Amino acid sequence: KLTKRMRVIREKVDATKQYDINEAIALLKELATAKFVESVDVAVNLGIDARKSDQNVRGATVLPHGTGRSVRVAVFTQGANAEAAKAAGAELVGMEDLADQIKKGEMNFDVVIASPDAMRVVGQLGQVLGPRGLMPNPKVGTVTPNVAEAVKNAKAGQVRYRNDKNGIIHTTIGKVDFDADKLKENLEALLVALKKAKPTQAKGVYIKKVSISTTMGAGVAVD
Amino acid sequence: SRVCQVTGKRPVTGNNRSHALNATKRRFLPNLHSHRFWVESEKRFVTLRVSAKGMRVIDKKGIDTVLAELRARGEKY
Amino acid sequence: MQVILLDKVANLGSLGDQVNVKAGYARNFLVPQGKAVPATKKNIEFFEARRAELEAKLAEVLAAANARAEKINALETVTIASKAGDEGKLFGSIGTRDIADAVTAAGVEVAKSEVRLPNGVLRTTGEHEVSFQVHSEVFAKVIVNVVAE
RNA sequence: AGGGGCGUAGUUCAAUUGGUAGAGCACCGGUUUCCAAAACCGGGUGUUGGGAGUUCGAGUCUCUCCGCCCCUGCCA
RNA sequence: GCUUGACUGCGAGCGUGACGGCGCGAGCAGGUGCGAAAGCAGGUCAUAGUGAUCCGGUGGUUCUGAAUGGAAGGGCCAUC
RNA sequence: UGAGCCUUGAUGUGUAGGAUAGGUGGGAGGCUUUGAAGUGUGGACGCCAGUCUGCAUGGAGCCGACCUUGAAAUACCACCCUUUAAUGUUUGAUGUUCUAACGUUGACCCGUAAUCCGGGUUGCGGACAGUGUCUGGUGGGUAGUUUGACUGGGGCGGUCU
RNA sequence: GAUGGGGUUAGCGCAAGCGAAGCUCUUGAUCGAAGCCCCGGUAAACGGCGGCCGUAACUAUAACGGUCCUAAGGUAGCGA
RNA sequence: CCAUAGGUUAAUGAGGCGAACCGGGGGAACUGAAACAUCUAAGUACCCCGAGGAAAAGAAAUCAACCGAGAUUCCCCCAG
Ligand SMILES: [Mg+2]
Ligand SMILES: [Mg+2]
Ligand SMILES: [Mg+2]
Ligand SMILES: [Mg+2]
Ligand SMILES: [Mg+2]
Ligand SMILES: [Mg+2]
Ligand SMILES: [Mg+2]
Repeated sequence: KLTKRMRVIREKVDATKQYDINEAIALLKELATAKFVESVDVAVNLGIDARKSDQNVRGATVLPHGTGRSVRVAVFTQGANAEAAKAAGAELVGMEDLADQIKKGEMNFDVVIASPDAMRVVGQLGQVLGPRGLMPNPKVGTVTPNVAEAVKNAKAGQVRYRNDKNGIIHTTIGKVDFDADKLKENLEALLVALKKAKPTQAKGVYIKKVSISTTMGAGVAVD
Repeated sequence: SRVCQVTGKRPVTGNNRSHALNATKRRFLPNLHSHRFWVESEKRFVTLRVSAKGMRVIDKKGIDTVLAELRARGEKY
Repeated sequence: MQVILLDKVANLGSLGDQVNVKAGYARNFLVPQGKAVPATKKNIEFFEARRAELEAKLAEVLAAANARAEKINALETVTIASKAGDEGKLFGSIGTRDIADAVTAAGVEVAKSEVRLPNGVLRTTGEHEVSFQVHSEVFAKVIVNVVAE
């Protein structure tokens, strides 16, 4: 049934037992076996379940190491914030014209940022940006008067996360070619932000399990 | 009467309590059982009225040693 | 309820194997039928003494085995006389009776059954190589010189 | 108190279990026969207790706002 | 229209109760609000809208802490 | 025969549609004589639409990839979620085959001039029954008590701040 | 006795504080029978055997019912 | 089958009585709480067992608190 490619992947990782961060990051570097450069895919299970409405978590985190995942930023803002966004390196800055370009199907951006005054225009794009999860939300810091900082903060390695129905976290710390020590710092910085996001009523271990995997790599548990 | 032949346990009296702590007199009796103990020296079975706690001490002390103390008290077999 | 086995009760093991077991088992079944005895400190040492004493008996018997062995192994060739076969087959055979009388006199005493005459019943006259088995592991060796009477 | 439970057409009770609330009888009509009654249909009857979420979209899942419940439980 | 005085510590002197108690109070201290200010505000036009103590719960507190350091528990304050 | 997890397999139709397209990322890939596509029933299930792959056969093909679609796919993976199936791990629930505890108000012998008792022999039952501690339920069977005051007598009615 | 919360302190810290191990206080996952809930049966078991409306050629009355409560509303016989 | 149970002798000892005091095994209710359940009465009355002129207790796994004390019993304080 299983081919030789798939059987060697599961031969390298024995996920039936837990592993420590030091060993886990070593395994991740040896799992990078693909024609194209892969990106680490986080597989963290939370004991808390989003079936309770108030227990949902939305957050954001800027990573110094970065991820490499495309970061083209479209900005909805007017006035001085439009110049500050351009000076901060935003690829697209506009309001109605850029919204109408999006309605025309020009989707050459990975991140949308909006000023609160621009929420009126971005609200009309809710049918397009909403299902894709690109809609700016204040809880993730993408709706701010400090548009230049949001453009900055993003660019490099700002990552987002939103809890699913099964209470699982599937983020990305960065590319696989990143150094083990840097990757360990990346996940550690992510992890502290999750602890802050945790509510209180949740009478369960915040994290049900922490695992890491690449595009075609196997899941190695982290302790 | 309800007296253990090894430990000497006998009925004692106490109170039945309740959620209102009402006290009514009661009796606590030992977990006595008639058992036939195999004594190797006489190659015989001797029946004793023993409590469940007495059974535990018989293994620890030995069948001969416990009987020796009973003979000091003095009784029939 | 620690108890020292006296036999191979079920799967508990074999003779001489202290094992933890539920009180009832020994308190009323193993002991009153004689299949075991409590392994109490006193009893266990005595049984362990029985273990080492039979080991010493095994030692002593095998020790005295090598004694007899060497006594007769190193040379200790015997000479027997029978009616000359006239340059060839020495007429009659020599059997359990006379190979045992030879050793009796010359020292070590061996049973006719013990005697191991491999090369038939040693009918021809000449040098003959005869072994003895004093003990199951002892492989003794003797040279016999047959001479005419 | 705590753990299970239930509130859908005037009559009750099914369900769906995110995508899609019928039947019951009462009523008015229509069929059916030579005619009546019985039967057979059409049709007029709904916010799934209520409120807010979750959601592309939930009477359905959740939080619950409650009434009415069964089990269970505590010394101002 | 603007606001939180439906303020905190207190309180001269009175009222009404056998008592437990209940009621009224200028003024003082600290911080407020509305007024440009004088000033007014310690809930509501007033008189009903209520329940002692014990026991237990919650928060606060350098008060206590059974040899000593803690702690438990208790006390005080807030409060059920 | 239970209830568990562990792993593995399988399971994911409102619809548009590629349609047996869970959940969420990763993901432009995918992918591979090591059985390319295939071709033959291994298919069993299932919506009977489809799905996974006895294995044999053939030898590089295979496939992210429109449109609608929540929507982009059992093409891509961690591994999980539901439906679960098998598999590994644990307490128990009965049934049975036992005897050795225990039971015998079965038989026989003795103590023994004895329908008691004890001991022995034997049979039957048997890890039950039965008893102790703890515990839920039941319990006028038996107890200890309560069951107000005002009031044109009392009760009834009314009243109690 | 799963898990969680506290107390204590070896130690680390200028000290703020943190806190190993152990002991200890507590939270109570999992297991758990009868009973109760539930499903039936049983009245020579304890017990129960009403109202409402319409309907016979004068009326009346209601068999013939219908309706509600209810579980079901008194038969034979007897009856101031 | 030995044995054991049992049986027959012979030696000793105990039997009962008696006031209170003492130790131990059991152990009320009236009453008080202005009722009455916890509680009180009360381990009292009473019953039973045993002992002595006394009995019982008794030679620190006791207290203290960083100073120390040094078996038990009894009295006065501590102290309502
Ligand atoms: Mg001859
Ligand atoms: Mg006003
Ligand atoms: Mg009384
Ligand atoms: Mg009166
Ligand atoms: Mg008359
Ligand atoms: Mg009284
Ligand atoms: Mg005297």
